Amino acid sequence: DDVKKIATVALAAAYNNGQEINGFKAGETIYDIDEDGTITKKDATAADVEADDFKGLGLKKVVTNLTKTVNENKQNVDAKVKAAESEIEKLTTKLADTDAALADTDAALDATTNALNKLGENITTFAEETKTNIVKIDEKLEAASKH
Amino acid sequence: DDVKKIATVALAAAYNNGQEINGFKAGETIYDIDEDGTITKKDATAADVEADDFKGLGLKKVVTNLTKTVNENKQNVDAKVKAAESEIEKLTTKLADTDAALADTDAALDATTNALNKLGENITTFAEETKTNIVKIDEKLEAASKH
Amino acid sequence: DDVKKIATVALAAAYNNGQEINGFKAGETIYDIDEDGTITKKDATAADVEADDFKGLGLKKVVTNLTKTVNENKQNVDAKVKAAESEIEKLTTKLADTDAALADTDAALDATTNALNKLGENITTFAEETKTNIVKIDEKLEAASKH
Ligand SMILES: [Cl-]
Repeated sequence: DDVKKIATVALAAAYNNGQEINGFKAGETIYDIDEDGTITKKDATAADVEADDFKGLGLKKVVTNLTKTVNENKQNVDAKVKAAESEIEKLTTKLADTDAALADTDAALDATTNALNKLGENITTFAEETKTNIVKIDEKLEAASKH
Repeated sequence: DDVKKIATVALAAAYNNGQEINGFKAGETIYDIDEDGTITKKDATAADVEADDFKGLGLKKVVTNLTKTVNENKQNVDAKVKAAESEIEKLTTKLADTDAALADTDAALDATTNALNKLGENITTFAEETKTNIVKIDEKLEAASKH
Repeated sequence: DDVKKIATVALAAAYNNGQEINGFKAGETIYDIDEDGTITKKDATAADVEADDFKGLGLKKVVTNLTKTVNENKQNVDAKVKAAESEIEKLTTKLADTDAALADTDAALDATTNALNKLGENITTFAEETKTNIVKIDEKLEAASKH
């Protein structure tokens, strides 16, 4: 009957859809429905298994695994980014400590420069006063000589 | 008939596959096809729902949600990495500003050191010439005493 | 017969499930099973295709593509994080080089300051001994005048 054929094709089609959802292994029964509604009972080979989009795992297993991958890949990258930010936080503190130390060096350099200028000025006055005193003495001697 | 059985199994198999694709809820009709081709009409419990890979959501819903997760997880991490790179860019500018300021401190220190050394050489000369003059005066006095 | 109906619904149901797994295009035969078990043979429009969860791609194609997306998104972010860490490593070395240079500036400044201080103490001794010698000469002259 025609109803025998429709029922046979439907069962084999339902079977094959089930294997796409729940997977298949090497040796497991697989049906090939020919364009003329012909059912061919075949036992899947290592070829059919290895050369399948999901390699006989089925949509459920693949989606369960992909969900695991997505979740692990987020945990993995979040830890890497938290590690990078930790490194950035330490560099920031060390750069602020360097700038604070540089500001103090600059303060100490200004004090040494000003003490230098003040010393230079004080030596000049003493040199001028000393010159004036030695010149005066020389004059008192040059005058006391000629008599 | 045997065709009655094949058609019944095919419908129930097609039905279940549909529920794996489109999902099921607590109370919704579920068929269990026994290894002897026996169909058992039941009503999915809260147990069947809670203890299912996708918890009665179906492959379509789960894949639509997983696509949302993948896309949001990329937007979330791209913003975190753009934030980290923004910090790195600010640290680079500040570190280049510190190095430029350190180079100027070094230049300022060199000039203070040169000014100090020049002053040191100038005072030594002055000190020497002063010693010479005072020594000469003392001699003119030590000689003028001897009479 | 009732078995004719069950077989025709099963085939159409198995057919649609297959299209949900393997996809459908505009023009491709689609069956709509009415709640009264009525099969309606139609042709999928551009509307049915554009307004479908996966736009007629099917669960297999969508899951294969999503797997590609997940994998590329990890390669893309791992390279961005390796790039950020590369910058962090170069900032660390440059900050350690700045701190080493700042420590040497401090050492050089400490030495200029101590040389300034020693010089300052040496001129004070010289100035004091010079004042004394001049005061003595002035006394020998102030006394030798009084006769
Ligand atoms: Cl099916």
